[PDB]
Amino acid sequence: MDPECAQLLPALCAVLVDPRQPVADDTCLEKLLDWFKTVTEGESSVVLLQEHPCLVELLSHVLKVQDLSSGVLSFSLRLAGTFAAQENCFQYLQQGELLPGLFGEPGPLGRATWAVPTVRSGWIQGLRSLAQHPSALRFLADHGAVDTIFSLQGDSSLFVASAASQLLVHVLALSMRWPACAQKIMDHVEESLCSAATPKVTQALNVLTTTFGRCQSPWTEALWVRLSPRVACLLERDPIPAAHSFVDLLLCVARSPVFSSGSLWETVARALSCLGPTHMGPLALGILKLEHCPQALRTQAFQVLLQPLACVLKATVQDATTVDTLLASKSSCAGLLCRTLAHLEELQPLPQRPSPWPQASLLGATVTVLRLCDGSAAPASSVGGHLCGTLAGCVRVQRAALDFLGTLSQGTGPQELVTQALAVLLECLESPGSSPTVLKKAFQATLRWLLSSPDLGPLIPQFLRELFPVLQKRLCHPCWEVRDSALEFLTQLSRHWGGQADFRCALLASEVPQLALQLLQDPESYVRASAVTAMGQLSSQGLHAARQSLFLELLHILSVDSEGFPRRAVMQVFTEWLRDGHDTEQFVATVLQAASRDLDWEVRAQGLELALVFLGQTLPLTEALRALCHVGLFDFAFCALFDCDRPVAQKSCDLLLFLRDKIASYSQEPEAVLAMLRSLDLEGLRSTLAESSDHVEKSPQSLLQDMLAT
Amino acid sequence: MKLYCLSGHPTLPCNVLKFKSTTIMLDCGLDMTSTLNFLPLPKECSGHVFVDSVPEFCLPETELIDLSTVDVILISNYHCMMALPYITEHTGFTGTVYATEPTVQIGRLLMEELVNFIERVPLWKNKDIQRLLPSPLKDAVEVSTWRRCYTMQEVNSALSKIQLVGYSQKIELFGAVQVTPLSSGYALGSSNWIIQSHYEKVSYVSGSSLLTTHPQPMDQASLKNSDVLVLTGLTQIPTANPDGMVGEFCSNLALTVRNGGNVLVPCYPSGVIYDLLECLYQYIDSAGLSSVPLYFISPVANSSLEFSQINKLKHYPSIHGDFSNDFRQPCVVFTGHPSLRFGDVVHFMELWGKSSLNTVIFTEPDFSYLEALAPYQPLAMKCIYCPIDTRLNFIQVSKLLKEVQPLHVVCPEQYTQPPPAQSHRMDLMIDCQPPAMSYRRAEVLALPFKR
Amino acid sequence: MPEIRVTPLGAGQDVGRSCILVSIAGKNVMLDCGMHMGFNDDRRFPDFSYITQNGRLTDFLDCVIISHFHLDHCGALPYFSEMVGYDGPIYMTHPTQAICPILLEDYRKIAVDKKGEANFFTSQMIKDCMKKVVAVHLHQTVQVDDELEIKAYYAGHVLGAAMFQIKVGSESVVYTGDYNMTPDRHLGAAWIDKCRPNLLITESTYATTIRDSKRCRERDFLKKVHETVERGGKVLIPVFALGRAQELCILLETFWERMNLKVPIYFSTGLTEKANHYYKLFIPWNMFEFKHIKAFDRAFADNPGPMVVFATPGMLHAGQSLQIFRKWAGNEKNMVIMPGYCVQGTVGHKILSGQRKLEMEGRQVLEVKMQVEYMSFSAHADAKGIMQLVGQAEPESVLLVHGEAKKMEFLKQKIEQELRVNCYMPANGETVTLPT
Amino acid sequence: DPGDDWLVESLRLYQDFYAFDLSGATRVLEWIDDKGVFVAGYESLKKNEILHLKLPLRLSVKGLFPERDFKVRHGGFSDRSIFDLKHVPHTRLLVTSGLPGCYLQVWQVAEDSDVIKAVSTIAVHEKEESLWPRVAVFSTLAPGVLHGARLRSLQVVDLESRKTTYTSDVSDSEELSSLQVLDADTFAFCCASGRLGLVDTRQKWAPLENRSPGERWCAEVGSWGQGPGPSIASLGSDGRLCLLDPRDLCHPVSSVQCPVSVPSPDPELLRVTWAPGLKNCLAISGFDGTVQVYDATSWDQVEPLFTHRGHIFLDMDPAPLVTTHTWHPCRPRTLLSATNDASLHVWDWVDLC
Ligand SMILES: [Zn+2]
Repeated sequence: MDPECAQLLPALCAVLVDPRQPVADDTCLEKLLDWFKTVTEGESSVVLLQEHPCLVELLSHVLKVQDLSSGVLSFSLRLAGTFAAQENCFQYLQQGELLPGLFGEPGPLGRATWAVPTVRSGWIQGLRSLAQHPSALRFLADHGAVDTIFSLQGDSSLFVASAASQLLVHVLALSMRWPACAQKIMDHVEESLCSAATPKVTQALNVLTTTFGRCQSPWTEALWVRLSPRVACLLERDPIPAAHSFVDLLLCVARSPVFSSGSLWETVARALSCLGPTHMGPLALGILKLEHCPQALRTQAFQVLLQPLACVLKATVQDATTVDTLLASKSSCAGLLCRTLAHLEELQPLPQRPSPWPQASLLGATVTVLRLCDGSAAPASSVGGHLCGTLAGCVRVQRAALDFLGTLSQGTGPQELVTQALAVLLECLESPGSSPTVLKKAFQATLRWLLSSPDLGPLIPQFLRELFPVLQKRLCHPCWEVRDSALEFLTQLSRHWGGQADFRCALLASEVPQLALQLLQDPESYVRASAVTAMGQLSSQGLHAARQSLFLELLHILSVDSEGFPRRAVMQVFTEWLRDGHDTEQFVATVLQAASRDLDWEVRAQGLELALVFLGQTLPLTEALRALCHVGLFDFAFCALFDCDRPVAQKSCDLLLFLRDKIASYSQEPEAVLAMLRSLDLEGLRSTLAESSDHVEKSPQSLLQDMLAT
Repeated sequence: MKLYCLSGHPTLPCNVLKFKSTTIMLDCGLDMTSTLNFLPLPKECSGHVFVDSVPEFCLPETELIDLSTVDVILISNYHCMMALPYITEHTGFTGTVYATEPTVQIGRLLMEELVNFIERVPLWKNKDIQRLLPSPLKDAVEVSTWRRCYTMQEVNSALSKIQLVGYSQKIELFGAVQVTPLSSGYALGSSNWIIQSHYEKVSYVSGSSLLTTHPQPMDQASLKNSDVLVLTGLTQIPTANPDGMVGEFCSNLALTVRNGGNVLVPCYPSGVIYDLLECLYQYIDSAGLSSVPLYFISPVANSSLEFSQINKLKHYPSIHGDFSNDFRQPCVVFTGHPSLRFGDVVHFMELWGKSSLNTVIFTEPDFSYLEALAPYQPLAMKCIYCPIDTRLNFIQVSKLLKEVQPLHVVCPEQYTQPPPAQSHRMDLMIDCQPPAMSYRRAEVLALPFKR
Repeated sequence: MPEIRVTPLGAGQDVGRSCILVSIAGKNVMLDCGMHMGFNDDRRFPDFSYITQNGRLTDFLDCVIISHFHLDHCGALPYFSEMVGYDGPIYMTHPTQAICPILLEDYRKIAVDKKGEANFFTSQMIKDCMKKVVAVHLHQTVQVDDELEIKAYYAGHVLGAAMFQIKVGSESVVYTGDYNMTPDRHLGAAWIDKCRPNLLITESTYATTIRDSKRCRERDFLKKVHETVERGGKVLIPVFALGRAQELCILLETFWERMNLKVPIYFSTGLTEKANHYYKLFIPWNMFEFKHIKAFDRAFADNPGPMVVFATPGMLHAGQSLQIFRKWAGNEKNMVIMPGYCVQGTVGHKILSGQRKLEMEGRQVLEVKMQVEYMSFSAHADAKGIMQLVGQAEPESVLLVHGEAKKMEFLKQKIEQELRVNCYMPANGETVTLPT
Repeated sequence: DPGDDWLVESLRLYQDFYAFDLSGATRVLEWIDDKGVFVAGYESLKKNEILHLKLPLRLSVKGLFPERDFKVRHGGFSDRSIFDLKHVPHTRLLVTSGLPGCYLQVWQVAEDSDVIKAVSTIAVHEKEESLWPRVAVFSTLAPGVLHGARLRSLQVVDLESRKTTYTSDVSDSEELSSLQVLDADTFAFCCASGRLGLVDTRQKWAPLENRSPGERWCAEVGSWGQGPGPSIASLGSDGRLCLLDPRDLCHPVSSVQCPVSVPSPDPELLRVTWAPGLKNCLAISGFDGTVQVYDATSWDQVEPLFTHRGHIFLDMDPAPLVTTHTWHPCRPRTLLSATNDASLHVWDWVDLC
């Protein structure tokens, strides 16, 4: 432990069990148990009870006071658990009938505390904490606890039920490395898999899911050989047994070449054929994400994945349960299409996706569903018309389709596809009736589609001169979300295509720069910040609407502004301009003068970074230091050093270190200021500052002092 | 029992229900769209035949049923009363007309604005001469029963006879035929109606809404138990969401203003302008755009804003006067009659209609902007379409049909079939169970649910 | 056919966290995604593993709903929206949407000081999580997913709280955040018409406490502050960025005007003028700009003379207040006043119970002689409030999360024997099911 | 708004001040001990929730506690409007009474829950139920209920075996207005006309009474076991208070008029108490939204040493009167006052002299 908590442990053991004290805390008890684990995980445990033989008194009180509090029983139980995890201690804690008592009827199992979930959770967590060596298996088998776990694995506290199932899995994985314990467990499991209720089969399938896939010994192989009949016969009840832990079990069994030694794939095919149009999707995607599979199976998987988009592309001018679901209602159709598009989106960036991989048909289906959602489709049957109806003005389908059509952008192909995609995206950008989330997604998609084409080509400048009016109408939307989205889109564009003739022509031709420049005074702070960054970027390229009278504007926002976001965005812009090599002495002087009095912890940091960039640009060292002192870095440095925040002092220590390195390598006279920079122990300083801000308050000594103070 | 349909326009109906004895009239409506055929009030307009004369207004059918023997004339909202003078004067009608308070106030405002725009400002209707006249002059219909603009005396004489009715009150007649109005959230004081009797209860919806709740919301509950539900006034555009179109309005306005031009907005002096201005104030405070003067120019502005109560918007009576003193540039001028057939908006257009920094912005779902703008081309002013129709779409119609589910339903012709343009969107129709019945102009309908 | 299910995650006698997963006929909804300070690893955020055992959350859920802006009802939003993955709507109110980034940025500073960023967001994730937020107006009724219609209300207790109603036609739930019924002199009180919902998921933090009216609280605050000022010796109030600071500022202004004092009152980061906008929102929910409340700096925080000081690292976490209170420690005249619940693991929770001999960096040691005071200005409803609200709503059932588990032994019996309507009390995970 | 002005006056006047707003109007107070207090609504048409409430942690300090408010310790329901209550020493048993009900309920305090069970009833020959009897416990080796509505009904019975041990058996038909257990050998009372009386138990009924030569006189005896010092206070509905001596009760000692703003409307809401921590300090209450405190020895119409008026400003409407007040046995100068408008204040006052 330590030579300090010894003086406190008996006081704590006395104040914990006292009945008249205030009910002990919860944060304190959990951090106390964390410290107890940190102690009795690196060393023995019997020495800790021969050196401070007072905790055993508490563990005895647990079954003597008969009136403890529901919330300290849990602490003592988990403490017994984390202690009784070594053989010598697992027996040194039984001399007096304590552990059989602690968990048996002589414990909280027999009182009127088996109704508050904290005690159940503490009991299960303690049991799991001790059960690691075979003596624990002897106890868990003979005295009888496993039936208690079978009783708890039906409870109404998902924490308790899940912890109990994990405990069953851990007991089995300990035992079988068929003995009686694992035999009883598997018998109960295979019995439960035969019931006609949801909770029984759900918990059984969860035990199996956690068993397989987690441990890969050959006995699991024979276990699956034995258990496959029941799983394979589950697929005959009309309300399939919860149909989700089933899919998870299949998909977790499948990802092991060990179980390729041939009755699984038949079950997977039967599942893909029978499961409902809500779990068939996840199973199909989990199969398609698998390296090894019979190609007929992956074929059927991709087919039952693509089914809805194919049915959509069928009945629009350009198979029973899918069309039934699409025509069922609005919720079913929206959920099905959203799930299918999300699946296809996840399936793509993997290299194990099917070859070939349709790029044109998929793009056409996405554009058709996006038009349907907009309202500019062209039906070709009754189902097409009713689908255009049930998708008119949906938002989840539009978000999903926009994200998909944004993901189909690194697939290189003919120009027809890029033209189709940009056409539909521009028709979605200019549409009264586009929620702000749809517009943000569509800006991202448009950007990713523009930047992924084969000096700007024969088709782009027309699109840029078609776009910029829409980007201009969006810079005034009555929702700061869309203003910010359009400003950051302009920034991304003008950063990727800054030095191109056609883009600069089409930009300076239109009226985007002066709108961005007027946006520096919009009320909401986020729009101001984004406009500041966009103007900094558009400036560093030379696309104004001299830059001097822009500077002052930004400088003003740094000097007197209510919020903080514009200030740190301005400081970022200034650091950018200076790192760019883009009159400098007074620049740095006024920027440090405007940053040395800001009440943020980010602006001072960016100012220190700017000082670092300028220092790098400085280092004839006499003129260099003369400039570095006329700017006034000494005041900023030595005043931010002894600060009240950790990051600022840390960055200042970094800067002082850098400076001392350079100046001592080169060596008023720099000698005296070097002696000054040496005067303070920057090494011990950075050691102190590189700490966590609770190196004095998290210390378990302070935790104990706290818990005994009350 | 019997039903005559003396007009066909969807938003501006005229429905004559005929009981055993009582003969109730519903929503005396004026169809100003015919007025789109003439010239402005400062030939082959871009190749279309236009009858350059005094603007005219299509009166509904009258010859079908003697207009004196009608008994009572209800009113749903101000949009369905601009034809009241003719019906209450030119034929000798004698019964009473019930309405609500803000309905008659706003109808007063609009009638006064129209008579001002016709009074301040000081040959092709033949059978064969039209059937040989170029299109779309021949595209008109029933060019015989038209009438010239009414006079202020008729306006006041008609306002004499209108009796105010509070919300959800009840009224009786000769026979035990109660009638009762229920608010419908459309405007400041809309009213659907119920005509109950001994054994033949009837409801009548007309242009309701389920959006912003600051008016008295629709009472979709009190309409249950109905037996024959006449229905009118659905949305005029098939597919749009008023919030999207308000976003479009504000976005185009701010794009044009920030550029260095002026913005023109045709609109009624009262009506949509409340929604427009509330959302535009929200925008001004949201997107930081300010330091622009919102001139509102209508000879009935003062009472309009004073009633909107019961310093950005600067309201004037006309242009000649205080305007040439405060008229800055840029500006946002809400003005004009929306049909662009008469008013100061003609002056504003002819002044601004040559540059390309300015912009007109239509917002009226009734007047189709294409033909309404055609007599002005060539036009270098960027025109825009932005309908704002907060009426019932078809989804809400199906939902409320479910939530009420009367025996039958009676609707116009254009509601049991998709719009003529979009026939593939086969959701836009009254899919009610059982399927509903329909009519058209001069159709004598009879649902003999005599039991 | 359907059943309303309610599953607490994290919450339930663990008032720190908060998350309630409602499951109406075919729609899942999550209310009040919350954090938990004190810990230093992934234990803080809730256990999102009992939701993700399906398709991604974007398909499972329909809409998150954040009651108010406290770091225990919205703290784990950027972690739930970016890392775990959820691309959907998050219905807030306006002031909550305007305040949340600041609080989340402050806690980011705190957790970056403590080196606690194993799974922790960054300012870009907070931005990408605020972009999804879709604000609602009070009594405005929005229509999610074409069949799940939600509508806010007014509760109080903070500038921006609410009480949401979720309607799916035949059923409906009413979630009540930290509400309030006594019309105190800051915000107001709640309101709801008799929707007779199928449930009412209230809180039971103060169910068995009779709380004093705020008059005596403010009186004792003013008494302590004034008595320590007139004597000579400075007061120190550690406060987060938003929350208490604005209200204590308004109170001190209104009292020092009434009594014509001169001593300076400082608040470091002066963005309360921006507060104009959402103080504008108080008319939905110039007009007052300060004469004595100046700005701050490290320069004259040490010269003598009576003084009040508002610093902003939190509950005496690392940062400004730690250094200030470090310099002001050895003086019996000064005092510190904590307007909040200091959680374990900070100097505030070491002083606020016993210990008066701190330990500075290294082997160093700090003494404490200044007075220490704890003043709870939080405004939750209580027994009277809970019962009045339940009566004012006429609910067909009641559920009690965000509260302990023994006080229910009388609260539930009272509710039942008073309304003859059933009441429930799930624990941290117990699904509560009920048929329509 | 006068509220802030009264608050700045209080800033100088009081020392501590807590203003709780109870659920229902209470008119009964009695400490189980110095850790909590009992209350009980008195409304007629609805149930009444007897509550046991934990005192604020701040008041009983001897650190700086987080909370400063009542916590509900134990709840219980009833159908009769409780008008009196007590506590048996060392037990968890409350004898109660109220209108209606011709039987003194006896409640047992639960241990492992926050409920309160009714466990016994005490049956009485009470035919006239429009006058409710007084109740009291004894601090004896055997818990002795002593109670009654009339002098003939004043009886001593034990707890368990229902064995009526003692009774006056006098002939009078008088309905007294005050009763008090003083010690295990004698007690006292006062009639509804001013007829005080110190009565004994180890002998037959031995009425040592000062005679009153219809404004009700509520009375209370001062400190027992002190020696000299007149220690019997009694106040009428006219503002006439009177102090008499224990050892010579016939001769009055200090009979004066407290300068009350108005003769009390109902003498049933009048009360007087002594200061169990100080000497000769006595408190009066029950005439208006105020409560008054005086010292006695400085009189041999006087000024009120302290006046509390909190219930008039924080809550103008029909007169909210203090329906009951109560001292604290440990803190020298703290009072607890309950108002008919569902409020309860606990306040100390500055040691001005
Ligand atoms: Zn809160």
